[PDB]
Amino acid sequence: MPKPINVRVTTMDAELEFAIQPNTTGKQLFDQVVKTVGLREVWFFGLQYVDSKGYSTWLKLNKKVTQQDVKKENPLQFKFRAKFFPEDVSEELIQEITQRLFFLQVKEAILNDEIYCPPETAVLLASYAVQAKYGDYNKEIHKPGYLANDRLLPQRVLEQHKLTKEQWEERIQNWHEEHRGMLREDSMMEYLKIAQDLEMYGVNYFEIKNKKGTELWLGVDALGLNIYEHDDKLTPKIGFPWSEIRNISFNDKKFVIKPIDKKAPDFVFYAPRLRINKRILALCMGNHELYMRRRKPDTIEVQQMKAQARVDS
Amino acid sequence: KTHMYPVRN
Amino acid sequence: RLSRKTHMYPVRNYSP
Repeated sequence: MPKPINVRVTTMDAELEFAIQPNTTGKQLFDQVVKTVGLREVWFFGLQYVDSKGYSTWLKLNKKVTQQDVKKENPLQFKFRAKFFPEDVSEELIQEITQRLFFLQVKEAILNDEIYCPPETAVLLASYAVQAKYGDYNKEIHKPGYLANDRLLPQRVLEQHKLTKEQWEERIQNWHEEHRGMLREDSMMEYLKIAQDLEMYGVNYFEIKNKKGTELWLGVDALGLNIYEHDDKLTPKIGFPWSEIRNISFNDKKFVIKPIDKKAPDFVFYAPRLRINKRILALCMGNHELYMRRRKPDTIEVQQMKAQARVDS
Repeated sequence: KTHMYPVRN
Repeated sequence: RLSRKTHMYPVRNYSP
């Protein structure tokens, strides 16, 4: 019996610590975690970690945890996070856990300015956040200032509008009162439905240059690829539905997307590093994989997760 | 070995 | 490695 290797896995609301044996694959580690939290819609997630060089990487299940440059410290830090997003929140997230985990992960991104958000929408989203955290507004329980310790708005709006904390509390609160009677799980889904319609939602961006040296954005996401101008990361200039894509490939830095119709030209671009061109392809394979999967008949496992969820409501 | 320490319900 | 090669993923299979 060799020396145990401790690992610290953490979800958006839980912290797990357990030892693994030297030859544990990422797959096995992933499962223990998933079984501990009672998650089943595992296809969206993955274990995130930093390697020696400090590059944030996704743990590979088919390889030993030990032999992936997992930065060395004790315990070994991993972040359980969603790698892929659903095409439709209300139709792919069944278990209430897969829901609060997405709810949390997306709100962190909205909050962190990672997913652009207009001020109206932010306020609105905040209202659904508080209703989920505090329940029904009650003039007795939530007196002036109940929303002072909370982080509710995306900095980019606080900067863009210098209202006071109280001023903001007033706008959010007004909306908090509108959700009188709503259920916790319903407030988070209510949040997600609104979020999922944002332009930068579930999009992975990468700085690229085309044949000339014009700076650009590549947006790998659930439905295909997209090319964005540098100034506008919202609306794409050239889209690429999985449907009209023959194959995608790359060499050192030159990346190429071949159309399924030979009439359309091949889109070419260049990535900074190899490590970043590898990640792009990886995302494609995963998103395209799920894209297909959700067009196939519901598997005889996903099949009744949905029925027990019609009982719990 | 196995799961020894988790914190969240 | 210390060199560069070609990686390719078919978004359209060979009709297996």
